[PDB]
Amino acid sequence: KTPLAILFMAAVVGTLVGLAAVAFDKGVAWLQNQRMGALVHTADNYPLLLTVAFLCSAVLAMFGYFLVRKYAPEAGGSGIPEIQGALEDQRPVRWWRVLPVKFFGGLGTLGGGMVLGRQGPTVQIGGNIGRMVLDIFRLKGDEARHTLLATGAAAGLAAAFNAPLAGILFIIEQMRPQFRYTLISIKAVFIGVIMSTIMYRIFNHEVALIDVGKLSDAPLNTLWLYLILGIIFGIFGPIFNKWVLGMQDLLHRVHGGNITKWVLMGGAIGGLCGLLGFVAPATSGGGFNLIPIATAGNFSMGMLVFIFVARVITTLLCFSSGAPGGIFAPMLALGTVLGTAFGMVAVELFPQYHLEAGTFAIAGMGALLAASIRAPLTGIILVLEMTDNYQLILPMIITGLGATLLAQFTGGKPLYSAILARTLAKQEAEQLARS
Amino acid sequence: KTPLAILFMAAVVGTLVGLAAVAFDKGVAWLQNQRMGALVHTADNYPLLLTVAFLCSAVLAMFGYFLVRKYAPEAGGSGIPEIQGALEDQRPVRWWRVLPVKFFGGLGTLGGGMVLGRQGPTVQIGGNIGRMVLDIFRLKGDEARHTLLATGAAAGLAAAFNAPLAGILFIIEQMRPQFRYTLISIKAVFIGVIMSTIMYRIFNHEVALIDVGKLSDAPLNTLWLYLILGIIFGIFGPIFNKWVLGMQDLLHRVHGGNITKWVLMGGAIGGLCGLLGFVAPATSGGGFNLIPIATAGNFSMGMLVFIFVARVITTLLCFSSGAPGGIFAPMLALGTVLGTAFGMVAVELFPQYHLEAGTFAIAGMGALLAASIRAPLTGIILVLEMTDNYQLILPMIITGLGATLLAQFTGGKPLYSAILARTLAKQEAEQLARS
Ligand SMILES: [Cl-]
Ligand SMILES: [Cl-]
Ligand SMILES: [Cl-]
Ligand SMILES: [Cl-]
Ligand SMILES: [Cl-]
Ligand SMILES: [Cl-]
Repeated sequence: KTPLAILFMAAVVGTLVGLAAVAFDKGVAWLQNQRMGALVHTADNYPLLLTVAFLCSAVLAMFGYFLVRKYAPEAGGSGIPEIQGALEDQRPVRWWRVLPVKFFGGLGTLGGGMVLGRQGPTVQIGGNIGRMVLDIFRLKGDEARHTLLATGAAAGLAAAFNAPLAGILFIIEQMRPQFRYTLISIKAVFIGVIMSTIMYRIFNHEVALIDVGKLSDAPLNTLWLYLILGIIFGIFGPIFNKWVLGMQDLLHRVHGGNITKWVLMGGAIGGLCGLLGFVAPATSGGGFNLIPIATAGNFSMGMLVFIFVARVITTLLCFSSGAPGGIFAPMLALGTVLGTAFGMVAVELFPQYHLEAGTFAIAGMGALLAASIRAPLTGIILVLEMTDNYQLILPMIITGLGATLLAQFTGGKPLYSAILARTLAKQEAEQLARS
Repeated sequence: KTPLAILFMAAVVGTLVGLAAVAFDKGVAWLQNQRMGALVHTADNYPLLLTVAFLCSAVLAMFGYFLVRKYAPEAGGSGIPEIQGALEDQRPVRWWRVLPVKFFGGLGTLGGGMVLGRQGPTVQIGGNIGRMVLDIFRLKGDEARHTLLATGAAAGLAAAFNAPLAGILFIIEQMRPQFRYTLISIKAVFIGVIMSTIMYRIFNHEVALIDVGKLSDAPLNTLWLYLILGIIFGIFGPIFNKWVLGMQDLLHRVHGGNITKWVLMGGAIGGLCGLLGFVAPATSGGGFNLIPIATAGNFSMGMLVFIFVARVITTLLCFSSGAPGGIFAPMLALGTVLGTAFGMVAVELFPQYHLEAGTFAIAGMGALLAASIRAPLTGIILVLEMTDNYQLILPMIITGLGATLLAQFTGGKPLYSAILARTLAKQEAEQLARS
């Protein structure tokens, strides 16, 4: 009866999520190209070019910050904490607000060149799309409601980075405590992921989404260095997480919850990233365009330290303000830069081992996700499906374990669970409306 | 306190399992080469060559069947149903019997050229190794006992086919209902898999374990054919499973549980496979040497039908008798042959689509595991780590879903769960010893 209705709806959800993820992607790419086109007007007067670049990114940012604070407060930030909450029945899915705001707000913020990524946006959009078709078709039952939320979210992740294996792992690993695993619920996840992936492939050439060439394999006597890399990320992960929650509390003292001040602060952050797009490209943007540049070895050791410091600052400023945008693609840039640096050192320390810094760059992306988000297998596979370097499978599991151990040992928690816990706590507290 | 003891013991288990898996592998390869060497004596008198080939495989088979029926009845068959049972507290782990019998019995049966594979042997050996070091070190606690069983089993699977990603998926997907997922229990699985994989790599060149070259990718307008392939395997999977349980009941009427008759029947089965090694190579052996031959397109359509029929017969005869040996590698051969046949038809039916039979061969391996064993993600990844054809990720998820749907719809169950259910049922029944 209703089990076959669920499996057919999953296919509908997967197709619609897929087209939304491609629209979001193509929309953000067009806006960035439109900005570079409107600045050809001031081709050889650099002062005025930087000034209108600033105001152009400030307006789009202010547009996004406005939509979130006015129509959908829960569309601020990543999206994953909110979906995670909804899979527990702890949070609503207001798709009539979150789909228009997250889409058109995320176009303004990522489109302006802010230090934000697509994962959280499209995963939340996918989940709301999943709830939308449930509410449109009037499917009744607690299983259907929960199941289509899950297939919508997985489909969002798979369509965003062309990563179907990762979209399934996002539900069976990262959302293990929330997800009610049944025979029908897991087939629906597969169907939604299959359909959303086909929609990506119709519009994009199937390739390495992060073209980093084909690196060398990792020899046996080399493998221990990936455990040391993992340990380093293990201690750094929980510190970074303390900084993104701290920076939410600190940036709140600026505006005090007031819409006008909040939007103006977003315009400054948005404007600044739009400026830094031009004067120092590697310090700004989501992170994708600089990962292959860094992994190839084009930066000096001193330059990698500068990008790392600058990026941690612009990453925290963008994400913690509560702009609609994810921290996934920023974190990949941070792990690439720190991993390449680690790689450079090891190359000079051990001339015997026949090493290459780029293998440690790719391990670094997996390591930072493992240490902060604490869903290792999902991050490791995500990075492999985007780089297509499947011979680094063992190195990355070793780095992921390193990161996972020391992150638990040094008192870290999963970033997304921590943010949801603060949202739930703050909501309980504001039942002082109840005296 | 005890959490750090568990993570250090996992490393010990992973190393020991790794060396046992390599020893088993190298032992089985040496015996097969020793048999081909002792038959050079009768190089140009073919009648006597086949006769001693028969008696040579019959003795080794009789040796294996003897060890199982005399010292460790639960070492007969795969191993996975028994481990699965132990993870539920429903079955004992008699490592003082199962390690010597499974190892030296599995050397005689797989070494004689019987239609049996290494997965079940090494997974059960790994689990017993995990319980052995728990009992040696006298670790107390229900968590430790359960956890090291799990890391031992995963490590066995990862070391047997050089498949670390698959060894983790074997516990988080295939053993989901049994496995008590905690922060410490999952890190221990990782550690055991890391260490066992290193032990494989020390003794074997890291390559494609099934060298099948680099096939073409799957174009978009082609993807629907993999769903039809999946559907076909979906209906065939539960039928095959009915035949392996049926063939256990039928082959039991031969000996009636009597040790003498049982061993003699094993010698006939063992002898026959040793003969068929020489007169018709593709009808016998575990399956690994004929998968690349079939995938390359060297067999005519008529020959693929003959191998399929012959193999289903020799696969059921070998496995269902209760010889120590797995059905995993046999099933891969069956899915390769049926998939190549399907591939050939589609190539001629659609000259427009620019297809290759070999893509459907690899999809077929995933499809038969999905339809019988019913752990799709684990099988699909296993096949990718052995063939190294990571561009067929989406085709295989589509075939796995096809297979998983129709196998549930047509009333199939997971092979391993079905065998364990019959073992538990038969044990309850023989408490008629209680009047
Ligand atoms: Cl957030
Ligand atoms: Cl993101
Ligand atoms: Cl995110
Ligand atoms: Cl069995
Ligand atoms: Cl096997
Ligand atoms: Cl098996």
